Amino acid sequence: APTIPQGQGKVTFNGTVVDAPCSISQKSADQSIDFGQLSKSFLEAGGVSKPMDLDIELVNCDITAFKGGNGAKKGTVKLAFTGPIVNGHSDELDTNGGTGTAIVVQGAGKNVVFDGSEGDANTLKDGENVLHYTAVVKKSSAVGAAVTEGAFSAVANFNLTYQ
Amino acid sequence: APTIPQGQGKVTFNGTVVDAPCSISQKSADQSIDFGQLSKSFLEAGGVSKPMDLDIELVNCDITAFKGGNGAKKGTVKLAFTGPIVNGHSDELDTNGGTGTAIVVQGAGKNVVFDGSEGDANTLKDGENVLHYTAVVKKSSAVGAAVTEGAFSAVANFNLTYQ
Amino acid sequence: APTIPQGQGKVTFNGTVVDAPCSISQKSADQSIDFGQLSKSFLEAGGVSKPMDLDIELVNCDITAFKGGNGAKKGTVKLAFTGPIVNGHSDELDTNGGTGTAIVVQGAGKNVVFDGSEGDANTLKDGENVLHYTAVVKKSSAVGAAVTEGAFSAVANFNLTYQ
Amino acid sequence: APTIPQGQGKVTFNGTVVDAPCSISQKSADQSIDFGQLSKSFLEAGGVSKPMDLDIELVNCDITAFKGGNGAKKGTVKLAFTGPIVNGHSDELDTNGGTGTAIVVQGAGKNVVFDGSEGDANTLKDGENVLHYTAVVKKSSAVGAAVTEGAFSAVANFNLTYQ
Amino acid sequence: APTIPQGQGKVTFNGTVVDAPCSISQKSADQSIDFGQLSKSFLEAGGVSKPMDLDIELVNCDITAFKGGNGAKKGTVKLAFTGPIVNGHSDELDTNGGTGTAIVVQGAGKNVVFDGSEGDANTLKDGENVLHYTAVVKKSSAVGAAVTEGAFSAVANFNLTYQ
Amino acid sequence: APTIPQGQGKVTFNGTVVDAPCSISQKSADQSIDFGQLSKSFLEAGGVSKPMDLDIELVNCDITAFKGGNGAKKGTVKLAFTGPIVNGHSDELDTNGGTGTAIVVQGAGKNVVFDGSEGDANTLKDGENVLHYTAVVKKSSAVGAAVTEGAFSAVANFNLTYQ
Amino acid sequence: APTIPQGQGKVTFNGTVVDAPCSISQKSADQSIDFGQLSKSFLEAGGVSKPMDLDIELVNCDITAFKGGNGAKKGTVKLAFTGPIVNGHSDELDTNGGTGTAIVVQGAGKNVVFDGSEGDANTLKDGENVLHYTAVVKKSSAVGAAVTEGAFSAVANFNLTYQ
Repeated sequence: APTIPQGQGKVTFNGTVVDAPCSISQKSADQSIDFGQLSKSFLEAGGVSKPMDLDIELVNCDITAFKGGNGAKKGTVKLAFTGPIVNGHSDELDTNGGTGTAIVVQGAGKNVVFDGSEGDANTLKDGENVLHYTAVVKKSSAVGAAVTEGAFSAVANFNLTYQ
Repeated sequence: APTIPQGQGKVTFNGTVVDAPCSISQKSADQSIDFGQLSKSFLEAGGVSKPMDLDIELVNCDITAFKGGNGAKKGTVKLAFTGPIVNGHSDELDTNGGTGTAIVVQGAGKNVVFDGSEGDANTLKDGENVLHYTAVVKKSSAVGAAVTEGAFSAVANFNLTYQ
Repeated sequence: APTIPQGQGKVTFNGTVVDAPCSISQKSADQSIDFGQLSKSFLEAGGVSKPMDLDIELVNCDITAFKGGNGAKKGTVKLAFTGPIVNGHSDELDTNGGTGTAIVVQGAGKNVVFDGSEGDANTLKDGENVLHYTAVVKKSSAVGAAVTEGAFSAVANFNLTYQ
Repeated sequence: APTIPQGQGKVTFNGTVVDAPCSISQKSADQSIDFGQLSKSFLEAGGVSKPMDLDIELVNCDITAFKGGNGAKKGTVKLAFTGPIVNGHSDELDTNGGTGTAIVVQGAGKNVVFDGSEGDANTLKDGENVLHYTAVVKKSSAVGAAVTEGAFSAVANFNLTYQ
Repeated sequence: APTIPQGQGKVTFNGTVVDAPCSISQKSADQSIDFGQLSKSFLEAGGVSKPMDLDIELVNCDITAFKGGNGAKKGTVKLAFTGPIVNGHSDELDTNGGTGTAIVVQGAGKNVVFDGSEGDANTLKDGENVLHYTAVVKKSSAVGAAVTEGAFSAVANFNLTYQ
Repeated sequence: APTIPQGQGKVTFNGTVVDAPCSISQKSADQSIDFGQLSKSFLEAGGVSKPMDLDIELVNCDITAFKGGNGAKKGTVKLAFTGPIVNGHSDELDTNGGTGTAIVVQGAGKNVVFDGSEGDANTLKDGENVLHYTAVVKKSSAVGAAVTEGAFSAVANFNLTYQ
Repeated sequence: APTIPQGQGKVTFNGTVVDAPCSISQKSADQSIDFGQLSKSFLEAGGVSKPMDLDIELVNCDITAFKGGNGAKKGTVKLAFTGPIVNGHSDELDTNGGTGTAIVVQGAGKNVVFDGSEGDANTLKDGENVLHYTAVVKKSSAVGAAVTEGAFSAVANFNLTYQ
């Protein structure tokens, strides 16, 4: 007897909301970079890998009322990256592994620092926006650094503030 | 002594079968949507997030013999979504949280209702099929609704019938 | 010790085969059309966007033996499009969104219908072939239709038969 | 008084080791396949579900010294699957349930048999490897087999040997 | 048994609509410029690359009723470019990289500024229109700027308004 | 007579609280790593398994007021791992079993030591944080160490302090 | 009270390094080929599909010092493909499925063999390089081979060595 539906399914929903004037798509909120396979000799020669796109897209920004009512806050943003750093460099990410290598993220004519400090303010427009960042791998600048024929793995976190 | 296999492993299998003329891949049977991070101000301004794909793929439908022998049942389907709804709206999903926000799923020129009722019949073809649905987040239409700077979480269920 | 290959990689392969006399390249099997950004006023004035190419290339058809042994089946094909349609029009695709707009695909001196029915038979030759189709956006012919300043999204499916 | 650590935690570790020349990741050692929801009519028509990936990845194989010192054993492997089988077929897995259905796993141009016997030897390379297998569901080939509108459940085990 | 269509395929559709009097083809909405390979010495000598076409085509403008009913708004448009800029220059795009180079986009007898401000109003006609822009690479005007033998990468965004 | 509820259920709740500025999810507070099945020969050759993720996520950190009022304590943390160690190495976990193998956990450009001592201070940001750690298995560095074809099992504990 | 960052995000990094003189982009390290839908009759007639690009790009090769110090090793490479093969052919990939079909990859005036053996040495230059390979589908050369109207699926692996 008991009736059986010809197709049962379920969908769930998740998200969050902040006081920001602009929204952040999950696709950019988190992400991962793969540098594939690198030549030791190349890195040992002080070489550097090709830049990877760490671009961050901002959506539904409508910073009109925002930049108006908030006065000085005229539609700029900045990021504060945090992670293990190479001593005396800061802008050099101390990857997790048994290698003498490191990762450097760059923004415009500046470098990214992973010491939790904020970077330069970035002007943005109404509606949609995107920040452009590049990441490369090189032999660490640490003293006595040496490239080990192993795997790479590193994690960096950042906060975004609006002005 | 006792011999030891050089690699032992195990694989299990699960599934089910119904009287439907078409099969449903697990990948669509259940799923989850993440709206990432939203701007309060934007939602408070009555704004709405970008559409998310809740598409449902149907496989091995071969509705030939089906639509023939079953007469009036000429190869259409419909969904009956069920969940908490906002009063006097029904098509507005009453998310679980301390926020004045809600989720609306849309199908074609119509909206989805989560009151357990069936939607419009949808013509399908032989072999493979897919239904197209979109989901967005907005400030709830509830009286006195207000957007709280917190997290979002909601669950909706649906049945699928064949005609 | 353990030796490490100087470059490891992997390639996978996928596809399928049917009783058709001609093969179908993946590039045409599935595809997507982007109409960019449209003027509301223009659409509201009953205007229509520019035609997009939905051409379908068929390869390795060699319909010699085919059209011979299969008699009446003298090297023609037809498509059966399926999707949400505007009532009383059928040839008008009921896009998914909160807009009063729709999509119309056209073939030769005829229009495409998304009710799952087959279109006109199309003569083809030996070796290589291609069908030519155009798609445009317009204000829906639905009663009380009105263009909303939002996004567009629609999905249509079709089967191909050989005669 | 008594001091309280500001965050206490614990991590455990498990695994095993064999005389194999190559290691086996847990992720492949065990696993599970879900075929979602199937059409009875389709199965009753003698239809068959889509192939599921039962691929087995082997890591750190370095079969150099191995294939050398072990002579005839020139870097091949094979699997011996074990489970309930359909009589007179063997390569057909007798699922556990009140349905007239069964599961068939396939490897290359051959089928997998669950009678505890070993399959064909598979050449592998140094470093990393992976075997490719597919699984499908069909109406059992058993005499008088009939598809019951219920659930599916089956378990199969296998050993891996190196040559 | 189960019937198999001789060719199954799927096509999707995307786009959006705004209150603009004219439509914008996707082909211009987004795009990319490649300056190929440049001579360091040349750039170091203060040289400048050849102009690249960043032209923006507007379609279905029919600004008749528009320019009429909207009075002062007599069929002109302007762009507001946004991106990283070189200090004290603004019209000089601070590319992302370890080079002392920059990009300058020019329009008519004026230069483009990437500070989010709007440029000069541009008269347009009924039906079809196109704006003409050029882009060149030069050694940055930044203090102490120097050309590094590396790669170039930059992203700029803009909004379009109608008057 | 006696009435019977149509569904009785019960839910319990557990947890704890410390003076830490940040909270610790149970999911990270405790956890377990499985290295699956390893090759003896590989380990005997001095090989090492692939890195496993022992990442520790910290939530609701809001270290604003914290890092302020606590002066020198400017938002850093460190871990003190404790367990059986291999003599003269310390950073090598003396697993429990009849094998000549051991486990090494690594953090950034440093290794983890299980002698109860604290590791390097790790800068963290406001809101959410995560530490990245890797674990591998190798043939123990103990004198006369030899890999036995058996099972692996080890337990390590750690405390977390905030500065 | 507790402060909430206006946008939190996280990025991870992965990769590896080998003793190779040249680096390998992930995009080529792994990949997948789709042959779309094929005609049975065509394959049965001994026909063959169109060639697919399996090109492998090598980056940052700088084989100057390499080819010098390593003497005989004057800047050549070769691949060793491994997978299921058709008996007495080797260069014919025994796809996984219930079809009488197979895949053949070709390089220059030679064919690729999936028996784990190395192919011909390929001269490469300094900086950037790319190898060109084609893949096609045909009716298997196996005895009694016959094309089944089903799906295709195959996996092949290879190592890269430098001389």
